[PDB]
Amino acid sequence: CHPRLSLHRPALEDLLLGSEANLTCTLTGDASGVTFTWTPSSGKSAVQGPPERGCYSVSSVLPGCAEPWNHGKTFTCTAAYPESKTPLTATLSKSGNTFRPEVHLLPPPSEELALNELVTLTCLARGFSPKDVLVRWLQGSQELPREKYLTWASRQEPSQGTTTFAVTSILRVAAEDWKKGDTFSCMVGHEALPLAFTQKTIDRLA
Amino acid sequence: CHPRLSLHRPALEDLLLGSEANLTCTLTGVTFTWTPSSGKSAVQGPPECGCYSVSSVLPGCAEPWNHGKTFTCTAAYPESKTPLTATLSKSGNTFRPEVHLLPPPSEELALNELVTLTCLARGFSPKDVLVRWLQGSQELPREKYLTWASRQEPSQGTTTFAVTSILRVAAEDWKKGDTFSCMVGHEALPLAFTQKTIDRLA
Amino acid sequence: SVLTQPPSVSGAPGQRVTISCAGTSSDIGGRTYVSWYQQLPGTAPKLLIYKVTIRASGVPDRFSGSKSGTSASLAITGLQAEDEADYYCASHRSNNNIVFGGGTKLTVLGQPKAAPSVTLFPPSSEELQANKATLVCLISDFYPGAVTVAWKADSSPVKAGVETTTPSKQSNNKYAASSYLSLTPEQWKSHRSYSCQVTHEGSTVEKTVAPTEC
Amino acid sequence: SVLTQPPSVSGAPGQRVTISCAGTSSDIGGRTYVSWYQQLPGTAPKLLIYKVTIRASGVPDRFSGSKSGTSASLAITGLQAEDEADYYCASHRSNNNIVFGGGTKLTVLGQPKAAPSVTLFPPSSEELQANKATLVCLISDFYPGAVTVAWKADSSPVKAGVETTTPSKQSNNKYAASSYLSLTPEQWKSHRSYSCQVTHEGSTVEKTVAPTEC
Amino acid sequence: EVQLLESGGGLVQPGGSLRLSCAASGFTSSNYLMSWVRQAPGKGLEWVSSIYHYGHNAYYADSVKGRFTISRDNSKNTLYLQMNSLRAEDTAVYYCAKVDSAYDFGSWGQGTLVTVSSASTKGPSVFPLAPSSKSTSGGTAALGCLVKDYFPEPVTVSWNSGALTSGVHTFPAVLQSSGLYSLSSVVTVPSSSLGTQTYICNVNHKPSNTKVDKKVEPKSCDKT
Amino acid sequence: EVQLLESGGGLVQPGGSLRLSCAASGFTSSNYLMSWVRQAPGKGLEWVSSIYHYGHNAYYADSVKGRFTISRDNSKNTLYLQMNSLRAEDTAVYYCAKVDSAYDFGSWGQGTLVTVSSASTKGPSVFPLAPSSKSTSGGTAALGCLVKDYFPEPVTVSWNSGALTSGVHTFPAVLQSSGLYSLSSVVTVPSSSLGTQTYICNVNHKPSNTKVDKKVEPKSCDK
Ligand SMILES: [Mg+2]
Ligand SMILES: [Mg+2]
Ligand SMILES: [Mg+2]
Repeated sequence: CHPRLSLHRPALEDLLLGSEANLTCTLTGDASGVTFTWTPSSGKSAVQGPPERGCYSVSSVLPGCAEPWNHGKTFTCTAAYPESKTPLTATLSKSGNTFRPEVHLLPPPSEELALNELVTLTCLARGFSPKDVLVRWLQGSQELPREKYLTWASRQEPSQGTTTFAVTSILRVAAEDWKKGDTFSCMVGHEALPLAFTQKTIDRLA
Repeated sequence: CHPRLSLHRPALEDLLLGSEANLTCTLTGVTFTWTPSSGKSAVQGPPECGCYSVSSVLPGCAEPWNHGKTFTCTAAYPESKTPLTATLSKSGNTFRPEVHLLPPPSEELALNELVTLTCLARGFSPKDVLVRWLQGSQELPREKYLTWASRQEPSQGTTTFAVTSILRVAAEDWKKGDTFSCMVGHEALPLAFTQKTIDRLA
Repeated sequence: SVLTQPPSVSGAPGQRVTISCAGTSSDIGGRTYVSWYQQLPGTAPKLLIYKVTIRASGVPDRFSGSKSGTSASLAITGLQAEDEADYYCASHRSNNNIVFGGGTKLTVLGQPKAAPSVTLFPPSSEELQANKATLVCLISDFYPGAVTVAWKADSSPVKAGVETTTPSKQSNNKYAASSYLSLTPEQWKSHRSYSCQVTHEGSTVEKTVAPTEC
Repeated sequence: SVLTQPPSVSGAPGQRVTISCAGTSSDIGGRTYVSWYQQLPGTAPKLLIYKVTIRASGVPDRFSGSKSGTSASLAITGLQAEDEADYYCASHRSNNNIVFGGGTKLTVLGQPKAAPSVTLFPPSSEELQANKATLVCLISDFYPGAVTVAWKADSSPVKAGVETTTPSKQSNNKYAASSYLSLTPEQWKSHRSYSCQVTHEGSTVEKTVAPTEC
Repeated sequence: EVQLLESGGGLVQPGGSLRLSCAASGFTSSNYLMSWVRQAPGKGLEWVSSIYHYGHNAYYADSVKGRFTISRDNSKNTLYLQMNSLRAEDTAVYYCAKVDSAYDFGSWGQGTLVTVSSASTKGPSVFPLAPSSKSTSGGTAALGCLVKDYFPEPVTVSWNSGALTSGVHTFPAVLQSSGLYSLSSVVTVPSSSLGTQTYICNVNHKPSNTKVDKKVEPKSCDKT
Repeated sequence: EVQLLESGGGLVQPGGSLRLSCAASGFTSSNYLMSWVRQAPGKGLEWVSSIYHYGHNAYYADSVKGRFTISRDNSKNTLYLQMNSLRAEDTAVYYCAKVDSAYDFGSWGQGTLVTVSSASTKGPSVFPLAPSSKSTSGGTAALGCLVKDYFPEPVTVSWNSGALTSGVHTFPAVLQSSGLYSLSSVVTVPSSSLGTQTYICNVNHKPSNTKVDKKVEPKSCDK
């Protein structure tokens, strides 16, 4: 089909921690006699990979893009491929019109509490302009592993005005633990937060 | 590309209303034949990755689907010599959804702008679920609320799914004491839908 | 239970009138799901007001609704004869019940007196051939809604076989009633005439039918 | 504020002893985030108990924790001289603080008298070459933790230029103390001997140094 | 336009059962809160049952709990009220109603009268009430129908299948000493038109499934 | 194994500022609730600051609010406490601690002593405390290092770069009338091995950047 090219942004995890972040480029839609070029960082070991699959695609990565990305500088990734004479162009920078997530941790409903088996904590992150968000959970000061909670994908909210996104996450915990007075937190990671993460902590006492 | 065939369920929307429902048969990659069709007139369309795709529907098969009868759709196509086969029936080991309508957080009420109502359907065995909202006795349009995709939840035991939905309303309407309802449509519900209704007075 | 409305309210033409609806914390109190209906005689109720204040399609702004705590009021200004009707308030209760008020009859004062139109029908050939006989006295377009019906055979009063309806409200605010004299064919034939006399506010309207005349 | 602990508890060997920790409804009351720390002298604190009841790894079952309303208590059975330490409770508080107790010094009674080991060093050649002179009297492995130090020049007592430490707890439950006598080189040289005398529970240990010996 | 047609009303013995239907059109009855509202003759409106949007989530007045059942067949787009263990105090007009945005009955049907009684169903005798022979050039003539000895209520009367309405007056029924009802329907028309114009009254007594048409001609003694 | 090394401690004048660092090893300090906890000499434990997982969401004791700032740097895996407008009451050993599951300090560093004082920093003079003359019997001999006239606390003494620990006793420092500390470290060793074995004390006074190695030989009158 019609050959297409797009750039993929760096990992929100890597950027929010403040460590080195990989910036990736891929070729969708022929043998890999391919040579990539990058604009903003000159002679910085732009690494390639094998041709992963239907029709093949060659992946190109570029390390240490964090400071320029967060500065807002624009990354161009021109890729030469044998099938054509002249190459394709793809542009990607850090998003504008940023909004901070509003984070709400909602207590378990009366219905579940009464049944006194498992009760459900609902984390709602809402009103944030770049779709990309991290959601993590604490019980006490212990971080729960990913496998112990369910997080939905960030989806666009209704508005005629500004384009915001919302995400939900659901942690199921023993009625016992909730009734002992244990704390439960959801931590929301986002580019627009001045302290990288926002934390909301709920207990039965409030 | 590899020749592959798959069946799709009937529209939950159609089945829960108690009306006629289309079972669809597609070759993602011609004439089809169906096992449970007893004079059911199958209908085809124009064939359109965009790499070799054809579709054929079978109407008025709501009764046998809900009975748990198995559907077979075999496709004779000119590329290969022998046909392909795909099996689909209504799912077993069903669990009814647990529905919860959670009130707006204290944070939003104080700001006296829009406030957020959160509907959680949880613990249901087939992924397929409808979520709809009332304000008062008025059903709100689809585009006035955000519903997430139905996702498998964690357990060592049984496979259950959860879905969330979020309706923004004026703090005014909430403080007038208006009712807000989330209605969850699901196959395992003996009354087709489950309704939960909330206001400032609870 | 039932929301408490006044069983009756009265008003002069062109005046402002109000109909109260006393409810509770579970219904009218801390909610806005109060509606008002108009019921004309022999017709289904019609929504006037919903959401306390909001006026249904076609309903003139003469009609207005309000709420204060656990009671609502329908208010009618420029009061007119054609506003004579039964008015019901309703509210959503916490049960997921819809609770109606007891209803209020709205009367409009100083409407002019109208004399009854009287039509007397003798027994049909068809009825006489079935060995029955009914005189039908039809009384319409009278105000106020009170009449006495006296029947006569020749000059002699008859009371036996008389069935008279209580007057009932017409579409035009005046009243209708009917009276029936059951006779045998033999009784019908063997008197010179029968009369239906309708007295309305001290004025009698007499209609007469004979078996012999046409 | 500070969670309220007794400044000290004491016990006989093999005894069960308890240390109480009185908090508020914002910390120990309603939650289970109460921790216990052992601090031996010199060393950093070590977690014994967390989550009210749970021993840290290595901690023997002799140590146990409990909660009742707004106060928690550590409990030690089979009390040993090894257990002599400061004990701090801590708790999470509603304001996202971690609040410590005042701390409790635990004493084990009936430990035997141990006589001080006294080592006396004369001024080094290196110090004398810098026009300075210090006699170092090192006192260790005594119990209980009380000594008096008297200094002598020949048979004459000396009080000037004496700096003695308060006795401090060693890792083995006995006590250490040092005493320093500042002299000038000229003072050191022009005396037949200097003595450090350590009196412990009415028994004196004397060490003597002379400028004209090894 | 939104339209609601109630049917099934009639006589039913005390303790008996009866199913009312409500044919909806110009809207989908599934997509709304739908209710039954009843009104005993002379007395007030009483909400009976509701069924919420799409599903079978129903609510009932405590006067009716355990006895009545609200249902909704989406393929016919009709609402139902199943009524069991019926009593004298269930005698009423039963309306179905579409609820709009605010628990407000925005659309009503014409109603169906359920009569709970030990008495027997009797169909009416229809007789023509013939117009006067009076010439009266330019004047009007009264003619009608006599709907005699029926039970229970109601009887409806149209003229020329609802084509004739100006001058039509159908009177409330008399309850006679026998326990049977009689009514009359009269129409005022021009005297000059009596020999030429055909006047047919169309009597429906649904409880007895009696549909009678009666032509009302002038008298055999009459010359135009 | 989890390890925390505090550094930055020393003398600071009242109103002055100091920065403490805390290097984490065998765990990622970002993935946990990390805290500073302080203890004034002779007195009790006081929680100072917490920084929650991943983000820069910090909490502070009211005794420290508007002055101290807890920082984290994930590239170095180190925790910081920026301390401003310092007072006599802030004199303490500052511990960094890793919180486990239940707001419990599971792993502690060795601690760093901040001294808030108008006084001046003075480096120690190290002198050998030579062993006794009798260097041939079944019995032992005491030798040591005198660490003389330093300020502020603390001084650490090791023998043979930590290799020698058996019979080592470093005495708590005397505070003298001059306001300067002195301490002594003594080691008991076999008498027979006095001429053969090398004994070197390694004196560190971090506040004055004074590191001294002093070899402790037998006396010139010894045979
Ligand atoms: Mg079936
Ligand atoms: Mg007579
Ligand atoms: Mg002297």
